[PDB]
Amino acid sequence: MKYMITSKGDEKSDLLRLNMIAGFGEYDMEYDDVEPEIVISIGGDGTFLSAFHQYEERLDEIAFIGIHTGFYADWRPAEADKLVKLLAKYQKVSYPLLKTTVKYKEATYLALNESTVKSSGGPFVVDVVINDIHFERFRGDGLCMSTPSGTTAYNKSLGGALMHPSIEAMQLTEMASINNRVYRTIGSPLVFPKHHVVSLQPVNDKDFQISVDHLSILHRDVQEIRYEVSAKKIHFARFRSFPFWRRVHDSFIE
Amino acid sequence: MKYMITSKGDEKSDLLRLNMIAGFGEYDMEYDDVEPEIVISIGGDGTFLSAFHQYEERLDEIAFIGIHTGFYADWRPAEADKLVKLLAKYQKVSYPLLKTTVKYKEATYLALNESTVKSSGGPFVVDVVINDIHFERFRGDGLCMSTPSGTTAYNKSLGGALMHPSIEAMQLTEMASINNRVYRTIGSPLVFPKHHVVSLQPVNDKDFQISVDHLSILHRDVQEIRYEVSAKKIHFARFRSFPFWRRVHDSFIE
Amino acid sequence: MKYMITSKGDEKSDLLRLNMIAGFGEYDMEYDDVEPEIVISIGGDGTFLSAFHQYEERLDEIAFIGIHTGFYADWRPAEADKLVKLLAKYQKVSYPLLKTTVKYKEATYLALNESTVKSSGGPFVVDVVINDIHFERFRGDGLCMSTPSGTTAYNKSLGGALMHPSIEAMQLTEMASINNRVYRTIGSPLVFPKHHVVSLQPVNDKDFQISVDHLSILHRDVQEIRYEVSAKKIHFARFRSFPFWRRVHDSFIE
Amino acid sequence: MKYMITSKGDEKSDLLRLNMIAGFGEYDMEYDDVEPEIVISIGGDGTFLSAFHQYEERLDEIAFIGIHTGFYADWRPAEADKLVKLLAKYQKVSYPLLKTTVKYKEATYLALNESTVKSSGGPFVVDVVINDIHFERFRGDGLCMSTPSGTTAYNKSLGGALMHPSIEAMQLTEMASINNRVYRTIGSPLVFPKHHVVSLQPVNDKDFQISVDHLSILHRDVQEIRYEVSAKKIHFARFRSFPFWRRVHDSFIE
Ligand SMILES: Nc1ncnc2c1ncn2[C@@H]1O[C@H](COCC#Cc2nc3c(N)ncnc3n2[C@@H]2O[C@H](CNC(=O)c3ccccc3C(=O)O)[C@@H](O)[C@H]2O)[C@@H](O)[C@H]1O
Ligand SMILES: Nc1ncnc2c1ncn2[C@@H]1O[C@H](COCC#Cc2nc3c(N)ncnc3n2[C@@H]2O[C@H](CNC(=O)c3ccccc3C(=O)O)[C@@H](O)[C@H]2O)[C@@H](O)[C@H]1O
Ligand SMILES: Nc1ncnc2c1ncn2[C@@H]1O[C@H](COCC#Cc2nc3c(N)ncnc3n2[C@@H]2O[C@H](CNC(=O)c3ccccc3C(=O)O)[C@@H](O)[C@H]2O)[C@@H](O)[C@H]1O
Ligand SMILES: Nc1ncnc2c1ncn2[C@@H]1O[C@H](COCC#Cc2nc3c(N)ncnc3n2[C@@H]2O[C@H](CNC(=O)c3ccccc3C(=O)O)[C@@H](O)[C@H]2O)[C@@H](O)[C@H]1O
Repeated sequence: MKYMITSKGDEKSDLLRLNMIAGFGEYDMEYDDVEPEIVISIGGDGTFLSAFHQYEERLDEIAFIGIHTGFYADWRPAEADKLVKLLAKYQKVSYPLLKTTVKYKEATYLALNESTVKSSGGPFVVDVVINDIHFERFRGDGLCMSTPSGTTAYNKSLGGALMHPSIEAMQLTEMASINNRVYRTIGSPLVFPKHHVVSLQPVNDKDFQISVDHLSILHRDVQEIRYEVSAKKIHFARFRSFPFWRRVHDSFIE
Repeated sequence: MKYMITSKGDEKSDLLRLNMIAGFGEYDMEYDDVEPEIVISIGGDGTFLSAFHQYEERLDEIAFIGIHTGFYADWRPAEADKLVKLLAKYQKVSYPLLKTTVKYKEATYLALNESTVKSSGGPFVVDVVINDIHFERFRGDGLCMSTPSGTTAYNKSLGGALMHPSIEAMQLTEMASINNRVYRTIGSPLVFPKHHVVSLQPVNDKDFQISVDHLSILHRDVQEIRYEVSAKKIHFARFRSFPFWRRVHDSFIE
Repeated sequence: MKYMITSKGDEKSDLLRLNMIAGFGEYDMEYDDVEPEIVISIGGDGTFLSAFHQYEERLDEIAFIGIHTGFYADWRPAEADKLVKLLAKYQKVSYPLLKTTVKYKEATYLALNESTVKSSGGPFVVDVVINDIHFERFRGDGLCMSTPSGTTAYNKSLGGALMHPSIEAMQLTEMASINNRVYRTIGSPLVFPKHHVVSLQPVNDKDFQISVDHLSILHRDVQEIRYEVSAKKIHFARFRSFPFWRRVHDSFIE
Repeated sequence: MKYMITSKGDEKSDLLRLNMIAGFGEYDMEYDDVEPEIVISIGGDGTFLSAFHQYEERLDEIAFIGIHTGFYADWRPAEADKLVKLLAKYQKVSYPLLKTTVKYKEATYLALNESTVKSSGGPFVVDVVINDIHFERFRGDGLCMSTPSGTTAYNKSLGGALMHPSIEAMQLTEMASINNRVYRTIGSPLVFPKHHVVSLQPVNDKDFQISVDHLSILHRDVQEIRYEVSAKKIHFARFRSFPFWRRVHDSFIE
């Protein structure tokens, strides 16, 4: 098949990439970083994140594989040759994604971990509207909308719940909300199903720091930020069983 | 249709029940508390909880309606006559339920809010096993497994996330877990999809205080406590739009 | 000096106790468990807790030393002989204590870690009164009032802050408080200085499960539970520097 | 006495200021905003914060009074005339302050609420050193060191404990710390007594966003940030009893 390999950039990842390419040359495998059918990421979760966004316009035609030299990298470097033979002769598991829409022309972004909004300096104030219904006025440091696979990332440090990636949903968590006689927020994290639209609408300041996974851009003259579960999904190539809860156990428990 | 009405027991609920029965007598409505097709609960969430368990063996043939004199009671007392006329001439919305299985003969319970486990005196210690995989050893005050509609109840006070009832899932939260050099738990709440089985297995003490909604019984010589999303669902009769997030807003925000 | 040694009860602690007694026989040391001036605890924090309560009526005349075979046990077993020689030929550091007063005859208890109140079955409801001022009505699972040295124990798992033992204060934390349209608590932990009196007063149910360190007794017909920083302090014998924050680091960080 | 009045700037505060000045003209009161002995702040907590920093070099010779048109403003506007007569013919209560020292020439700042450190873009990473002892390596969004009176502000939203202002201490809370297999922080808030020095030392990035109450400046080429309880205190003029816990009750409970 058409494949490609991205590298973290250090010595260990660059050379593991060159050796896997050599082993692929002994099979009917064709290296192509323009229309690959397999995208292999060698490095960390940040490296895998970059590979996903590099090919986010052909997600429905690509299967991702991660090698940590990680959550999205569930393959050890010493198992590379077995991964070569396994890939040459698999099942695809799909994780949900988050669609972020920023209105001012409209701009849309796709997220594998989460998308967060913070102030451009000063207090962060937005009205939270759930399906055209005003739910709360948030005043604090920011908000974070996470995918299921992203719940073990930023969402976890903010007190969010960890949810299995088979659940097509998104989770919204708060960043240091003020709560007194005049300001009131739900405080608890919120989990939204598909087709539920969460709209963040500015009150006074219209400039916000908007992040999508590892990217963070200052957005000027913002009118609306819409969050919803994307119809697009990321596809993983799975050769062996590695349950999500076991991956959670190995990363945080023991 | 065959209907029945349960009452909180105070003067306001008992008399609202008698007046609704009188109005039902002016239509083709038959009072029957043995095989009712409509169960009307008048009181609070605890009153509705008792009505659900009173007819938990005929859930697939009953539509519940709540009147608060509440979360499950989404009808004001002054709207009773309109509810009578509306019911006489609706759509059914279904919420997921939690199945609790206690092994020692096996005992099974059905939950609308949550099921919790605490110690029978002393430290509460159980091994948490997710799909036959040992995830953690919990040592603390207890654990709480909540339905989606139950996430705004006990689950919320324990730091759990609020999730929409259209998501067929269950959420597990901790009660004062100890975490030091020797004891380690995930800390974050966990959200499980259907067909995922969470098994709590004792370590030394085998007596536990097990709750199912408002009931709490001491269980002796416990070998296993299994949690899973039930295949059974509770059915509500809906006459007007009242979104779950608006019900959340009115109960906690304003 | 007059000394005594208490043991955890296992083989390792019983024999380390007998060997230290033998080494003490080579100095001007007199074993006496009635009027000891040095109390050596060999085991864990629970063992040290029992030694403190065993001699809580002569605290101002006793210096405690802990050996973990721990927080209050800051001596390794292999350093026992050096501890014998050091003790034979020190500085005393003092930690604050918590006074608990239960009115119904009045009963008073002294705490090194904390004192907690829970319900005797059903919801736990008390009015919280701070210096004769009604601060809140607590409805939930319980409350915990911790000493400074106790903040790394139960208080920590409840979300309480860790505070240095040189601060003469007490910290109150919540256990799963309900907060909605009708019930409201502060949520945050509260730190009280000396001479501040925190009074918990029942509303309807008068039976409570009251704990003091490792002891837990059901108290019937309770009228008031008063918390205040005790004028009595526990005295430690210190031979080397071991800062509290380093003890915190070694127990939770690395 | 020599007095001065600062105003929020809106119509209600500007005119209440002019009327109080007129009433002061009927007594032996001299307006002086260079060497005032009484500083009256009319507005909100942010207005009072500006008055404190306006005269932070003569704190030991000034008594502050707050009027909310608040926590530091504990006087209603309708009680202004009584405040004029009361002031003409009081007791001083003192609150502790936080000293922040930034090394690169050395720069020192005084805080009434708190001082926070965040990254200049990217991850915030500092080593936390308590009394020349490495306690942890913090990686996350930031850290917050609060005074006692500041614990009800930013510290509260970050999960910090509320402590009485008579306790000469400072409290450190985390902002979204990452905790996994490689990163580990204490998580709990830390309360430090006087003479304890908390040093934050950079790891790689040396630019930080440092805040002191309402001011926030980007600091370049930072080598150390030292936190300690200041020897300086702010002095309030008190005419009637208004306990701190009652002020907490009125602001968050009812
Ligand atoms: N305050 C916060 N606390 C926790 N996480 C935060 C966060 N602020 C952003 N993030 C996160 O940063 C990610 C970008 O990096 C790649 C990744 C990944 C990543 N995905 C996951 C995942 N699905 N599940 C579990 N771990 C993950 N990781 C692990 O995240 C760590 C990487 N991050 C940081 O160390 C980091 C921490 C704090 C601040 C900045 C960074 C930073 O580097 O930017 C690595 O160990 C990865 O293996 C963003 O997507 C935010 O989720
Ligand atoms: N520590 C805890 N903190 C918060 N909740 C706790 C909890 N311990 C159990 N629960 C809960 O008690 C429920 C039994 O009661 C009927 C109900 C209901 C109920 N359902 C819901 C719901 N789906 N969503 C939102 N609110 C709900 N409510 C509201 O819950 C309040 C009732 N409870 C208590 O006041 C209460 C609080 C503390 C302790 C005991 C009780 C008690 O009464 O037993 C009422 O306002 C209801 O309207 C159990 O199912 C546990 O969920
Ligand atoms: N839900 C809770 N979560 C955390 N702690 C809780 C707690 N419920 C009570 N406690 C606590 O139990 C203590 C009685 O035990 C001796 C001690 C001690 C003890 N002091 C301290 C301390 N100053 N600083 C740091 N660690 C300490 N320890 C360490 O506490 C662990 C002992 N406890 C348990 O394992 C335990 C955990 C959960 C439930 C029950 C027990 C139990 O055994 O009763 C051991 O590792 C000790 O070294 C009570 O004083 C409550 O503070
Ligand atoms: N994420 C956070 N969550 C909570 N607080 C935060 C915070 N980030 C900074 N702060 C805080 O902002 C303060 C500057 O403002 C004057 C004051 C004061 C102030 N002192 C206190 C106090 N001792 N006790 C109780 N309330 C206080 N207040 C009340 O704080 C509210 C003012 N603040 C904001 O609304 C605000 C909220 C979020 C974000 C920005 C702002 C902002 O305006 O900058 C007003 O109601 C005041 O009455 C800084 O000192 C940070 O403590």
